[PDB]
Amino acid sequence: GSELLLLSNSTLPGKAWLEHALPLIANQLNGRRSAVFIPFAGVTQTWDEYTDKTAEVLAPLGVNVTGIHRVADPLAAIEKAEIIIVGGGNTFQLLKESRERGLLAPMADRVKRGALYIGWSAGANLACPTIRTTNDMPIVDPNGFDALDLFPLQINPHFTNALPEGHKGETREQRIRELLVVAPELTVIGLPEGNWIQVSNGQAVLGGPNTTWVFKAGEEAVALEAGHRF
Amino acid sequence: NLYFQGSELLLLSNSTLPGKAWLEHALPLIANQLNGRRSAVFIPFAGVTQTWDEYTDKTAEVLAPLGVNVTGIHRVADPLAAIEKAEIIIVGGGNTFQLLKESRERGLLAPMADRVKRGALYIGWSAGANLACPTIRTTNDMPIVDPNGFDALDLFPLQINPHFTNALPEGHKGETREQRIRELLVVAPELTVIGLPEGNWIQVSNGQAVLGGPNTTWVFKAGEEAVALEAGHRF
Repeated sequence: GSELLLLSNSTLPGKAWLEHALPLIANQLNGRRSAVFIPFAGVTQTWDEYTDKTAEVLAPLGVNVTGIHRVADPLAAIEKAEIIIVGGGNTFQLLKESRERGLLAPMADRVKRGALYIGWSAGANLACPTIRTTNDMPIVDPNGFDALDLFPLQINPHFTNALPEGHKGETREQRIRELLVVAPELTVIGLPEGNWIQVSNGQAVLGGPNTTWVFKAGEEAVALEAGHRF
Repeated sequence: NLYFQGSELLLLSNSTLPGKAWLEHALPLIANQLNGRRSAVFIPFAGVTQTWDEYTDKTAEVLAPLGVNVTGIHRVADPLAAIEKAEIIIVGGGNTFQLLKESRERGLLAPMADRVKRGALYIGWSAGANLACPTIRTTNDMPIVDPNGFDALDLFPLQINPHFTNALPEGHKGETREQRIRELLVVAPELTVIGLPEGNWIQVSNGQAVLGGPNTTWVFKAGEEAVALEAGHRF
């Protein structure tokens, strides 16, 4: 019963920031206009800059964006929001700030009660039960890896198994397989750049032109393509 | 500009050079730093996909020709007494989060740090190099378990980013390594991050932390362009 748009990344090569997300958002808004933006993953730009940028790209869709860090009452802003938008950046800082401010549970409940959730990269991580499949660096301790638990599977965004020539460090699949040792019940979706999962009207729909990979404990990786229903 | 470092550390970026055997490039470094030491305790907890017995036996086998006797801390009767009596503490690669989680849960983190401060040789590669730093905030590993705190052994005062490379797959739009490091420098602007490439190491001996290995090392500090360093540099 939830409405989610989970993008692997913000920008296709040669396209504008979030350009490819606009028609997917447009199709899912279903009349919604009031959005709260969660900027906390952003580290190297200010949250005001991040919010203005998000407001700018969504304005032609009719969406009104409010940055949650600039309202007096963030709980009431989330409560009245029709759309919750969670930007990319560092996943640990995103989760840490969301938990410290007491926003994690209100965000999840607002989405469960009907609000549209849009997240890309780090914001796709946050929608999963935990952030255990992020690729980000642990620059801050989020005091727990549990996240919004809006999508039941673990998404690994920016998925690629390519490595630089001669690299001897862990491959992406090797890192995921280690997670499957410690948490053997999990399904990990290797969601490549360019792809997304859109949960709407009772269906979780894989989208994007690139091959998606599913990892489960003890099973060879499974290739999926756009149109798969989870 | 580090002051005198009183610990004996060997911090390897990685275990295996291309075309070489596991730890092959480390053997002359270990041998020449042993300084008469023979008794080693191996910390296997980073290993996920191999058993800690297998990991320990592999480590014991490869170091036995150096005269080093290896026991795995997970199978000794008394892990606190084993650390106290160890001449060498060896921390293997694997998942850094699990390594730190197990070390903390078992109450070994402080005894390991204290034994090294009191004279023991510390050898770590990859995850074991991360663990020697004040925190694991510069690991490249995936957070597969929560270690209940990112503070680590604090034996080496600077942050090591092992396996350092700024190269990315064709067309990739995700964060570059330097960008991930620059974000850490926003939240912790006092830090020095050493981009330690594969093949390289940091050896702390006779009071000096000396860079080793044939590849270029890059140092990142807040608001400063990356600095290129080569073998022989003293931190």
